[PDB]
Amino acid sequence: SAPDSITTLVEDHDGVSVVSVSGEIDMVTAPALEQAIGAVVADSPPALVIDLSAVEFLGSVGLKILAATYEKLGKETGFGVVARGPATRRPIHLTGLDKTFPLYPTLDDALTAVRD
Repeated sequence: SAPDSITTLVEDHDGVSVVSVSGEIDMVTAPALEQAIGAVVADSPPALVIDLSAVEFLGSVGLKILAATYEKLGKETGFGVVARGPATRRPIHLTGLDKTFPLYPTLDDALTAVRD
């Protein structure tokens, strides 16, 4: 991963939109991530998973983006976040966001839950 660099991949998995992010989420890269997620949310998917498995640094603005995303989804829209390791899981846990929406250790786990 390069400094101030982000990759966002958006892919349909059998009706579930998966937004997969790599690199670092902070004030510099946040507008790119926000625009990507915003366009997915605007398409009203039946479910949305944000996969942060490949994110090496998750800053505060990234948490704000997760919470704002959840707050604007359809009332019946499935949602989950995938996070592995302390760089991503610790900020989510410290701020209580995993009490607001489901946090999963793998994409497979998230996809199973959103389809049940």
